[PDB]
Order: sequence, then structure tokens, then C-alpha cells
Amino acid sequence: QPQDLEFTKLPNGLVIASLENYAPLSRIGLFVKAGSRYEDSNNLGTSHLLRLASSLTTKGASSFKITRGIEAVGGKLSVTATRENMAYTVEGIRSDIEILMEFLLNVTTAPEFRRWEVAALRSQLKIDKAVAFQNSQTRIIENLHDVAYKNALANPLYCPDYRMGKITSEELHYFVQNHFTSARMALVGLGVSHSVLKQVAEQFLNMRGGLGLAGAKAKYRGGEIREQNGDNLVHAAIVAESAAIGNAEANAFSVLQHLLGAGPHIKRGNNTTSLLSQSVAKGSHQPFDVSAFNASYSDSGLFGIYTISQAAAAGEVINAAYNQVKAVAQGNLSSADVQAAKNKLKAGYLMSVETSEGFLSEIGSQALAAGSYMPPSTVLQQIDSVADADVVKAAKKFVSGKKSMAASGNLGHTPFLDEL
Amino acid sequence: LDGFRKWYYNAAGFNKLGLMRDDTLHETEDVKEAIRRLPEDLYNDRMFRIKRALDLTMRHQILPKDQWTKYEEDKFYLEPYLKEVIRERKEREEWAKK
Amino acid sequence: ATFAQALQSVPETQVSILDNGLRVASEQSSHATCTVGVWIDAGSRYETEKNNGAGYFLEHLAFKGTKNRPGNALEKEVESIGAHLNAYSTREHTAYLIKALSKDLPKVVELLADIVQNSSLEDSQIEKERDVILREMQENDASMQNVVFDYLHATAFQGTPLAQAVEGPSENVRRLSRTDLTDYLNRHYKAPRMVLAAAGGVEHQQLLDLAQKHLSSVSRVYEEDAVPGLTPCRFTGSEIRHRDDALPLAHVAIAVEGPGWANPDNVTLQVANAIIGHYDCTYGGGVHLSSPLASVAVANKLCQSFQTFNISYSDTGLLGAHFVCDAMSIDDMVFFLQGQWMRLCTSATESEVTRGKNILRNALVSHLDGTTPVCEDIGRSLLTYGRRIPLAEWESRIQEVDAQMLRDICSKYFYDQCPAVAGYGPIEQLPDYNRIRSGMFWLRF
Amino acid sequence: MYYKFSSFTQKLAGAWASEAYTPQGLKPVSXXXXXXXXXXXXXXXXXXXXXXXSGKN
Amino acid sequence: MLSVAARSGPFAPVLSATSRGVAGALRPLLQGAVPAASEPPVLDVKRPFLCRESLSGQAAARPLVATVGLNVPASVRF
Repeated sequence: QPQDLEFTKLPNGLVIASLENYAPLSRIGLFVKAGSRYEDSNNLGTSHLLRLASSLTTKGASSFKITRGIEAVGGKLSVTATRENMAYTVEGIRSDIEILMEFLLNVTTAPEFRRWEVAALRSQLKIDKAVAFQNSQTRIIENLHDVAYKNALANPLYCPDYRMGKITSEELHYFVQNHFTSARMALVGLGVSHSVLKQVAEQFLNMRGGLGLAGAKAKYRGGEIREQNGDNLVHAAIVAESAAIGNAEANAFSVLQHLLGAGPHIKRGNNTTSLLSQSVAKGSHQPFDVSAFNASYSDSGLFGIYTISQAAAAGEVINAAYNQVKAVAQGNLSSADVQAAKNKLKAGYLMSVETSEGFLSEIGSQALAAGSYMPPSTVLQQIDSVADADVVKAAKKFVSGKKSMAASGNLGHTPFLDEL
Repeated sequence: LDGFRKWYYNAAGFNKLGLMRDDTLHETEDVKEAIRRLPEDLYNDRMFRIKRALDLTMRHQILPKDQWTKYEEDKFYLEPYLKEVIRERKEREEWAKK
Repeated sequence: ATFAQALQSVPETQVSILDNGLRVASEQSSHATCTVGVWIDAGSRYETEKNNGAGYFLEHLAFKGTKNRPGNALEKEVESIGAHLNAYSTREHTAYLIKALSKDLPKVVELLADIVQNSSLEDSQIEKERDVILREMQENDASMQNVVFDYLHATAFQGTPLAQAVEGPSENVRRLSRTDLTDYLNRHYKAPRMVLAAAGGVEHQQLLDLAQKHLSSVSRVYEEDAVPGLTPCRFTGSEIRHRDDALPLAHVAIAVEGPGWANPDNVTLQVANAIIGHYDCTYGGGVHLSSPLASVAVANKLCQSFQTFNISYSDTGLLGAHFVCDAMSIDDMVFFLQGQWMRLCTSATESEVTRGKNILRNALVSHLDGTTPVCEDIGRSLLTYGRRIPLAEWESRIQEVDAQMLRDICSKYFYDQCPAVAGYGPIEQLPDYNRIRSGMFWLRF
Repeated sequence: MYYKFSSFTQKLAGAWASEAYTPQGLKPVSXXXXXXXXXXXXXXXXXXXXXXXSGKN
Repeated sequence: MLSVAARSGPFAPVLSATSRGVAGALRPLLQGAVPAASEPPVLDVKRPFLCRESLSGQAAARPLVATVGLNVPASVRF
């Protein structure tokens, strides 16, 4: 049935979505509300170690069996984790999707979690943290979340160095049994039958309890930290609290982010439409990159500016970007630029849905958040329904709100929060 | 054969030096893999019992009769790890068959 | 409803020819977006060492203003319609592609025609982009994989126009002028060497009408009958070492001569590359990976990463492996890689051949998932094969490949062959060329 | 805060406050000591069951 | 009392860093020893950004996303 996306909710709380597009490749994704959000100070890095422990020995299939069968089929198994949630996605031929779902449910529902396996895996945890921290934007975003929130979002997406060598299989079992429950899971599938999805759902996922742990509401704190590490460039992110997922204020914040510049549309371009880029380039002759950083979650948001600049010009770059956002908040904007930002947002959303990875991730995220599928036509309709006064209100909220600054580099000329 | 197995256990002689059966079985690659899979306290107890065995054999002595390990309290600690390692090896062998 | 009927149910391409010979190809999908691009059969292989950076300069200058949209008007218009724009150039191809919405088809095709036809190259912009290109070459010099691949190309095709890099040399970049760029435009951007490829929510009738509207006047004729001509390049078995011991890791690429684009052994060689596989430190497979090279790499903790490549040009190719490791494992990984190559050459296995065939099937379909890779494949296929090879034909060739012809093709292309070796970094433990040859033939076979 | 005794030199040497006037730590609970080595009386505890183990099936 | 040693009682050796160029006649107490601290893993060097066109697109604009795979390299999306 390629005409519509089949959608249903099991009585236990599970959500089953399936589209029969008759594609040559079929994908199965289980979306679990078990990210780094749901850890307190006693079991930090548990989500990271679980994410790398997604190919271990399980009650029903060994680790050797899992990896040999997956690579003999030729399909791929991957884990995509955000702070809110993880997603276990397996992709392969339509013929072997039954064996792929057997492996996927065996590794996501009943893991054995042997202590020697995680003892061997903590070195890979350290190596993966180093590889992810090879670029400085990861460290800047981690520090920005750490200084923006007090709990449940200051938790790093990567394991702390002290927690390496300390996470145990009992902690992994506790995390899995507390957060991998049926009301927090959504099983979506592209190129698979709804009957097969429901059959494997009632075969495997019926044994879970319910809502599990609640959370911590992610109270905001604000503040600033500045890490001097002597890079050639200086990174600085200045954010403030914004709306959560599912709000017209959040849609206005996304429109404002694409107005101020969410990235380049031309290889080696000048970013003529990007107001932040134009304002910074007006008073500089050095390499730089300024953009609008937007990140919404279940109950909180973070909107702000991200500046990569030189050590000497960091102050003027940050001041020019902040003054541009302040001018937008005061109301120096035209309806044509708002329409261009709306067109950019609609195009970016459509190109996200365009591929199968983005389509599966979008339907899984919608299944977790809203519990029902929202059509791209309706998404573009509400994006068009965003008004410019809402953009002005969101910019005023960012300007007047308390700030969170994460800086890194050679910080001799980078201004502080009170200097802005 | 409870009495006969007890008699053969006493006549084997490794109960005289305070060993265990799983202590005294020879180290093949699977056995070393399962020893690596042993937990901390069991590994330390195993290594101390082996060290006492070396010391007693060097001195040409045995433990006292009350300190001899008994057939009723001979724990088989390394056995489930050994069976799991054997199962993994057999599974790798049949995948090499296929 | 299985794989065969799914591949047949994948919609076919549609190819048309204009009056000037420009190829216009499109694939219609159900998406609301489209990828419209222009592929030009030009590159460093066509460059003649006088204008060795002309294509790189032209792709830098293509979006910096035209005759009808001077300065930043083109960038402003494409960002106002919200379309993402990209360009690249490999040693045989030059692509200018735009991801856009389906409703903006006349605008995107007018922008593409104006980019590839009426580009204006002001001298101030040429000087600014010359400085930009020099700084970007310094950045690429700081990158390490690109240096090794350029070294491999140079030492493999020395004395031929395929050894020269895409960017060209720094002196040539400093000394090119507007006259050389205009000569390159008037010599290599001919009508029948360009494919206008559209993928996604595009109607082929509308695309053909728009191409007839805009790309009708390209003037394919040459100015003084100065018709260029492709010539085969001579593969030279050789080695280049760039020892710089201050680098933390060492990159080594070992390759042999490939079959070319039109040769039907590409499918078999790609299957063999799937047998060898690839590995990175962030891989979750660990020791129990199916690839034995990856398994022994994890078991002995030798390499940081390795990958296998099969780069193909017109009756020419570089086929081999690139691996980065530390200074204490280069000999071990060369020995293991050569052992796996000759294990494929001597003793193939039906089970691993089936595994590699499944790997290549999934890789092909997963890559062709997406309108931008579909448009890329359409442009590259019409430039190279002269036609778009369908997924059913690819699956038929995969089913045709088995272990016996895999063994034959591997023994034909790997066994007893002089390689091209490019090493960069702490490569003192990299084995001698005679040792590499001695590993490239077995004494038990 | 100034002086604390030294075991090897057998003299009152210099130290900080935290090891002079609070040589006892800030641990919450005094942990138990080690096992009694070379004991005359030994009481072995039964682990699981002997009839549950010793099964080669 | 115009010195931090006489101003901060217990915090004087914390606020003051003392190191001797040559060994004294009297040994100190709490000599200290580095317990063979571990080494960070070696990694391939990342390219720098010497121009605005290469620096463009490096600024983060989305929530941080980690991705691991069985046979796919890990990716961090900004």
C-alpha cells in the first residue's frame, strides 16, 4: 500500500508504522526513548556504552552469529543516538528482512551483557570518544549543553573519562530494563508489511512493562565556560532557552534560524542571504563562519549563534553577530527575507524526507514525540503559517533571555557574557 | 558410585594438595579463554590455590587431612565458562564449515 | 514482490538528444524535490599541463557572476528559491548540480544553462579566487589521504596527462589568466560532451522543452578545427615514498592497473573488493568481522583503518587498497593484504563469493537510494557508458559472477603484476618494492 | 597544620593541615578488615549445590 | 602579615607552588609519584581552515547526533 503510511498503536504503548513502497531495500528501525537524557550522576556514559554494545552476545544469538549473519546477508546495522532517544536501524534485502528483524529484536530486547565483553569494549569507548572529539564542534556542543542545563541535558552524549572503566553490566541491565519499555519504543519499517511488523512486535516487544522512568524536566541554569586549548581558530556558541518540539514558537525559532543562516547553500559561496554572515563580513577580512544554532527537545530548546573566527577578531565577530540578532529582534527585517527563510526551511525539510534514512528517522521521531504521523504537506503548511511577528518575538526572547556561552581556542580577545 | 567416585577422588591425589578439578585441568586455549572470563575473586582463589600447590609439591608435603578439600564441597566454578567457550568455538567451526 | 520484481519496478531513465547533440536524461520519481545537474566530459586528463588548473578555476568562478546575473545575483536568486548548489571535478568529469524543489524547474534549468554557458570571469574575481585556490591547496596539503592518492596517480601514470592533479601546480595556478580560462571554456564545454541529468519529481517532456529553450545554442563547433583527442595512458609500476617522520600515522596506498569503465570485469573486481572489505577504529564488528583482513587487523591491533578502491577512467584504472596505520605495522599489513589478494587469486570460496555479491547488491541499491546519487549515476553513466545501466542489468551481472571467474579475473589483474605504491609519513617500515613484488607472487601456486 | 611526625626520619616534619590535624580520613563508614589467613578453624560455605553441578550433558 | 603564607593558614601550600632546583639536605614528606598515567590514542590529523570558503559550513546549527554501525564508521552530525 504505497498510497499512505499505515499507522497503529498497540495496547501496551508500542507504535507500529509501516509503508509498503515496494522498494528493493527494506529498513526496520526501533526508536527507543533511552538516550543520554535519562541518566543521573551515578551511571553517566551508560547510553554511550550501550550504543557501542549494540553488537554483543544476546539471549538467542551470539555476537559472532549477529555480525556474521548481518555481513553475510550484506545489510547494515546502525545506532543513531540523540540526547532524547536512540534508533536501531537495520537495512537489507526484502528476502532476508525476517532474519534481520530477528537479529535486531534479539540485540535490542534481550541482551546478555557479559562483563568480559564490556571490559573489552571500554577501550573502544575511549577510542570512539577521541574520534568524535577530533573536531571541536562536538566538544563545544557538549560543553554548551553542560552549561545550559542542570540535569538530564547537561549529561554528555559521550562517556566521561572517569566513567570509563567504571560502567558495569549490572548498570547496563538496569538502564535497559528501566528505559527500553514498550511505551517508549516505536517500531517503524520501510518496505515491510504491517502484518509482519505486528507479528514480530507481539512476538518480542510485548514483555515490557510501561512508561518506565519519568525524567528530570531539564531545568535551565545559564552561564559560561571557556576552554583554552590553543587552536588556530576560536569557537564560541552563545545560546538561550527557546521552545520545545511541537510549538508555533519552535516553528518561528526554526524560521528565524534559517533567516539568520543555518548553513551554506553554495559550495565556496558568500552567503548573501545569510544576515549573520553579511553582518560579520561587513567588518572583517579574515576567515570566519557564523551560523544560527537551533536545538529543540521534548520540553526545552536552545537557540543562539555559533561563531568560528580568529583569535584576534573573535570579539568583533561575536559583537557583530549579536548586534545583527539584536537588530532582528528590534525589527529590522522585511517580508521578502522571511519568505526566503520559509522557502529554505521547506526545502531543507523536503530534502531531509527525500532519502530513506531521513524518512525513516522522521517517521520514528514523529512516532516517539507526537504518537501519530504528520504529513509533509501539513508540515509545510504550518511552516508557511509562521508569521514574521513570531520571528520578532522569538528573536526578542533570545535577546532578553539568560545566556549560555561555550568558548574554546585562544581566548585572549573573546568577550565574556557580561561584556556583551 | 558415590563411594567409588570418592575413592577415586582421594586416590587421584589433587585433593591432598588442596586443589580442585577445575583448578587442575590442563590449560588449552579454550581453558585460558575461560580463565580470562573468570571473575576477580574466583581468579584470585584459583591462583592462590595453584601457588600453594606449587609450594607443597616443592616441599614434598601435603595439606593436613582436615584441610584436604572434600568431594562434597568441590565447587565447579570454571565449568560453565568452559562450556560457553566450547560452544563459541564449535559455532565458529561450523561457520567455517559453511 | 521480491528483489527481482522490485528492481524491475524501479522506474527507467529517459534519454533524448537535442539538435546540437547535448544529451538530456531524466528519471522521474515520486519525490517533491529534484536534482538537476550538468555533467561535462572534461578534466585533468584533457588538460595539457599549460592549463592544468583551468577546470578548478572554472568551478571556482562558475558561481561568482555571469553576463546576465553579475556578481552575487545568481547566488541571491538560488538562495531565494532555497535550492542547494554544488559542484565538483574529477580527473575525467566536471559536475555542476543543484538540489531544488520540483516547482522551480525552469528557474533551476535557466540558472544551470547560464552557469555552463554565459559565465563571466572578471579579473578581480580571478585574482581573489587565485588566492583562495592557493590557500585551499595548502589546506589539502595539510590533509593526508588526498596527498597519498595524488602521489599514487602521479607514480602510476607518470608522463601522461592523468598523473596531474585536479588542482594542478602552484606556479600554474599563479600564472593562469582569463584568456586560458576562456580557451578552456570554448574548447572543452562542447554540446555533445554534456549531459543534463534530472532526477526526482521531474517530467521529461518539461525538461526537454526547457533544454530546447535554454541549451539550444551551445555552438559545439571548434574554432579552427581544433578537435581534441583522448589517448590511452601508460600505467607504470613504480613507488613513491614521502618520508616525514613527524607525522603521527603513515598512509600507504598499493594499487594495480584497472580494467576501465567499459570493461565488464568491473563487477567481478568490485565483488573481490567487497571480499577484502574495509575497517575503521570505530567499527563495532571487532574480531568477528566477516572480512579476514579486518579480523586479523583487530586481532593483531595493526592498522588504524583500511579501505579498498577501484577508480576507473577510459580504458584505465587504479585498483587496490589504501591503509593508514602506525610505523610498527606497515610491513604486517602489506603482508596480510597481499596474502588476502593472492588468497582471492588462488582459492576462492562460493560462500564468501555469495557474501560479497550480496554486499555489492546492497551497496549499489543503498547508494542509488536518493535523487542526488541517482542524478550523479545518470550523468556519470551517460558520460562513460553512453547509456544508463539499469539495476536489473547490474543484478544480472552480479548473478553471472561466481567463484571461478572471480578467481580468473583476480589472477588476471592482481597476480604477478607490477604495482603502484604511494607512501606518506613514517614509512621506514614500509617494505621494499622487491619485497612488495615478492609478496605479489606466491611460491606455492 | 605545621608539623606532623615522620616514620622514617623519626622527626617532626612539615605537613599540611589535612594530614597533621585530621590523619583520620573523611570516609563515612569504617570498612571491614581482610580475611583471617592461616586460621586454625575453617568454616567453608556451601556454594549452590553439588547435585546441581557436575553435569556433563 | 603581608604575605599569603601568613594570610591563608592551611591554604598556603595550595596557593604557593614550591619546587627545588637542587635537592635539600633534609628530605621532605609526601614525596609523591606519578602512577604511570595512560596515553591518549593516536589519531589522524584533521585539516585546518585557511579560507572562509573552506571554513563555511563548519558552524554547528543542529542538535548533536552520534551514529555508530557494525561495519560503518561512526559519524557526528552537527
